[PDB]
Amino acid sequence: RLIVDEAINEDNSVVSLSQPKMDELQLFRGDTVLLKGKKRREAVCIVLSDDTCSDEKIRMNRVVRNNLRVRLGDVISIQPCPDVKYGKRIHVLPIDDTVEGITGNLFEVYLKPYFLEAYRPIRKGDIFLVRGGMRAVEFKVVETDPSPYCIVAPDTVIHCEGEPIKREDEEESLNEVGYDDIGGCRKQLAQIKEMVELPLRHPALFKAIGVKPPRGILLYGPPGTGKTLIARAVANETGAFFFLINGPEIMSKLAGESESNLRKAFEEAEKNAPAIIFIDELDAIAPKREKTHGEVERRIVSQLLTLMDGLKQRAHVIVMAATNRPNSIDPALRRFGRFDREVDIGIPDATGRLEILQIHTKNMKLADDVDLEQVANETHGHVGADLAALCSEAALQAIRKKMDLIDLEDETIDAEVMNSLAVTMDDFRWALSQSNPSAPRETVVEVPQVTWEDIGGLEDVKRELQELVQYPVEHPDKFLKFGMTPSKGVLFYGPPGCGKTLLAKAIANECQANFISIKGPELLTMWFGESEANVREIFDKARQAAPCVLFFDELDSIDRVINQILTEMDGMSTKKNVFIIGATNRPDIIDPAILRPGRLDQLIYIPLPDEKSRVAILKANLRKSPVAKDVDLEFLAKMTNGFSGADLTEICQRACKLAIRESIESEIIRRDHFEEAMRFARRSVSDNDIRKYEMFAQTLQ
Amino acid sequence: DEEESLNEVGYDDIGGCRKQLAQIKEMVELPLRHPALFKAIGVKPPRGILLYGPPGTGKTLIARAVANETGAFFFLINGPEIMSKLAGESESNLRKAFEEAEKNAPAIIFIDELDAIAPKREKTHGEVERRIVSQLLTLMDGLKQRAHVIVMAATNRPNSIDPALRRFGRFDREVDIGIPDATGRLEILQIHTKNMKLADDVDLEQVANETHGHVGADLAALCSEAALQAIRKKMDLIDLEDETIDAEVMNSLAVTMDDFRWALSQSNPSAPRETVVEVPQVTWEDIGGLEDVKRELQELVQYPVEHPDKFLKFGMTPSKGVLFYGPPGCGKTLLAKAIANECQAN
Ligand SMILES: Nc1ncnc2c1ncn2[C@@H]1O[C@H](COP(=O)(O)OP(=O)(O)O)[C@@H](O)[C@H]1O
Ligand SMILES: Nc1ncnc2c1ncn2[C@@H]1O[C@H](COP(=O)(O)OP(=O)(O)O)[C@@H](O)[C@H]1O
Repeated sequence: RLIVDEAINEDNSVVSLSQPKMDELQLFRGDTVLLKGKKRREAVCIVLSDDTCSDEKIRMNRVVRNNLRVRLGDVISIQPCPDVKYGKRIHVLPIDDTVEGITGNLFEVYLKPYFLEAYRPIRKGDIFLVRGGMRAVEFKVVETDPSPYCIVAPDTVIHCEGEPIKREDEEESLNEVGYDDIGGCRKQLAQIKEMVELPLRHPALFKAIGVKPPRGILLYGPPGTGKTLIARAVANETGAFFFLINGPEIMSKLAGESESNLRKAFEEAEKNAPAIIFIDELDAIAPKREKTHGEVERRIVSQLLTLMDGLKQRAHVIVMAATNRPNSIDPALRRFGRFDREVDIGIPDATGRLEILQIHTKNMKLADDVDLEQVANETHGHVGADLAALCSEAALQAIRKKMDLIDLEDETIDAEVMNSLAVTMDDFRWALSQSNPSAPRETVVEVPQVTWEDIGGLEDVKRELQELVQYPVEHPDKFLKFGMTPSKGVLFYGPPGCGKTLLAKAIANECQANFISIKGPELLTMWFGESEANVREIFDKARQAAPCVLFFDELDSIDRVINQILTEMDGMSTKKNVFIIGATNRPDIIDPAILRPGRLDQLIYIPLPDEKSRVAILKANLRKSPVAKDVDLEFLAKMTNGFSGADLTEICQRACKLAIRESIESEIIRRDHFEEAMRFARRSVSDNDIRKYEMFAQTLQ
Repeated sequence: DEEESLNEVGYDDIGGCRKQLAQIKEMVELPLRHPALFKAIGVKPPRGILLYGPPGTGKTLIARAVANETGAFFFLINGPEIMSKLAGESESNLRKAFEEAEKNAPAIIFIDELDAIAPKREKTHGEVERRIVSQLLTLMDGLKQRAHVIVMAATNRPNSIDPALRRFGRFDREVDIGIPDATGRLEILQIHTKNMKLADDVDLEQVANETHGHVGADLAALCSEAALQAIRKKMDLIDLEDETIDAEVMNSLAVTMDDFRWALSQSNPSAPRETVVEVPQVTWEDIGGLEDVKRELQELVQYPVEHPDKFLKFGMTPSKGVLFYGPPGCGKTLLAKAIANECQAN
């Protein structure tokens, strides 16, 4: 009686649970349980343990729900290992269309790396796959004769007789995309699953409910974000039929039968309830422009938005919506009932780029020379499709220097050569050496990681900042119980380049919320273009990125864009626990009419860092570039009167560059470079404006 | 009836793209020259390529050369004769122009002048250009990961190319044919003039120099009306026009330098004046002085591009923007030539 969730570990034969489930039916750490399935299907799976598992919510990969032909959330009774014996005389016959003209019987190439000596058990006639060698192949069990569950021994017969047999079609392959395949976006994909599975997993419960149906969700944002595979993956989860209704073949046909194309595209599967439809790139099919100087696109999108209402409170049609940018979509299309609610997939982050690079490389059989961490760092501002392209032609470069230089080209493939082949680090460098930044440089949402000064500011800036940015997220009602709302916004002002931008990143890292980094000039360049709809769009996608904080700087550089900021900030989503923080250096050229309470009005001064704070930011700086063992951190700050964080980064950048400069200059360490770092000529410090900053400080007093 | 064979062409007939020719060969030879190897490839294929740039750069010859190199079937789907039809059968023309070579795997298709057929503008009134770009977008995706057909796309300037046509997956990584330089112009005139038998008094190298910023089609026109200036002085003055065409007396005639100057009297600026990308020919010893700035720039252009493991020894991004401020005209632009030429940078 355990309920299926999704686990982190890729491997089969893994039960990951919390300890009451293993003490409740005398299970141990090293053991095997039987998996009860529908139509008396059985699967074998070895117990492990973990900590991040909801204890009643058992969590695995796709292989056990492909074995039992079950879905996410079913009930499974548990039978331990001593039902069956050791077993021998095994032989594997795989699927024919998994391979494609492949060399040999492949069990000597694949089944011997399958033996990780953990003795993974095998049910008779079950389904399991081993990845590796540039392409995944599933291994059906056909010609084994043990006792009908077989724990695999190294003494058992690696037998290479059988041909790969024809696929039997009650089961759908794991080459079709799954949830763990789309794992790089370990984020709000989980909650959109959590708000779409209910008519899917509970069809009759939604048949007998009077809930006005959630009948459509938008996945806008950057292209190449797997949205087609998002729909395919949720269809492969819940078993609903998927039909991809793409825009250009709809608009390609002549007038009249394009409507009939929409008719078959709607009710080819309304009788196949539940089912999923998908009308991706809605900018190409549904804009609201006079650029579309015609009427066939209007006749397409009209009655599309009203015969998506073919669910007459007894059907189970559901639509995923995908497009580039939501502002170009028609708003009467976006009107409620016709279309209700919105979410963004957005761009992946570098931390998510780590596991998208991990889970894309399950087949290519990487070597041990690479580390995969430094690969994901420089590719900030790239879509995961571009990373898939990157590792794709990395594999193509790796198979390009081999297999024809050796002149192994023939009509038959050589599986052993490409299985012995592996991708390596300079292959990834060569992949980086092509035109990968075609995914452009837009705004980015990211989970922060800087934590050197995550608890607030310097002195009582800490004690106001930490309460302002994480005491609402556990104590909302305590503020109303003692009288009034939390604050709306706080002001950052003082000397520039002191790490205040990184300080807001550490603030967002402390409260475990997202970070918004909008800067001055990219809003200033579209101030001429008059695209403030994009500005409130990025504000709203920050607002639906709850929890988060919105950090903006150089607000004095704009006064119209600031005026639409003051218009949009009236609907303050404090119950969403998002926050607005504003930064500047010159506080007087901006108007004083934005300083009233209930708005951006709290005016704590951000000081220039002290000598002990200079030692602290030096300690933050030396984590990226290591320091000499002979370092006196007060000696580096003994001549600093107003040296900001930018000045110290300017010192360390040029000192490390001079060290790396003279490290190569010998014919073919850094204490002397620290010595010339504090013993150089210039000490260009803007100390004239700290008097003006204190004039403003005691103007506020 | 049969004309001169388009298949029997030299593979070195293009010479003006020998900075990009190597990697376009290196990106196309795997599905083409290795088809039985490529049907076993589980990596997602190269499915798109885009060649923009200046017009008239032999992209037809590029597609013909790579097709005749790999021996695949070649078809050229040209835009005007497929947009000349009425709606409906022009769509069927596009469908049959996609599917005649699906049975001829592996193959190449050439759908040049995409600017004429797939624009990005609000001026696109009507439905016919929408119905042409649509199902082109989806019938390229009709490859079922077993066919080996592949798009070859030629255009001019990819801003006017539609961004949904420029969709990732719909198009892959893209390259530029660029413009040939004068050093490249030397071998393209060397390979073009194998038929005219130029006189030896010229040196054919300084001829390549003053035609900087020109296309090789204009080079072909330059040698063409140079040859006509060479042969205009005979074949009717002395009247060598016999009952046949006296090919021997005109093949005996040679083109020479004043014919090249008279061909230079025509519209050489009909080439589009475009910004040139090229590894320079002015080197480091051509500029002397300001030695502190010299080794500062020298390390700045050598060690970020050739020793990045030293920069990542600490772990540190190298600097990116250096500044030149001082008196104008001293050679700040001139030292850029040397500092790009020494470290083999474009
Ligand atoms: N979060 C993610 N996890 C895994 N793969 C991803 C992710 N985001 C994007 N991809 C990859 O990007 C590609 C998107 O292909 P494409 O059809 O062009 O875009 P979309 O499916 O978004 O319309 C897919 O092949 C998918 O593997
Ligand atoms: N860089 C170059 N090197 C050699 N020949 C060139 C070059 N650029 C242009 N040409 C010549 O110009 C002609 C271009 O003709 P064509 O391919 O029909 O037009 P387009 O290049 O617009 O497709 C070719 O015959 C080719 O010989």
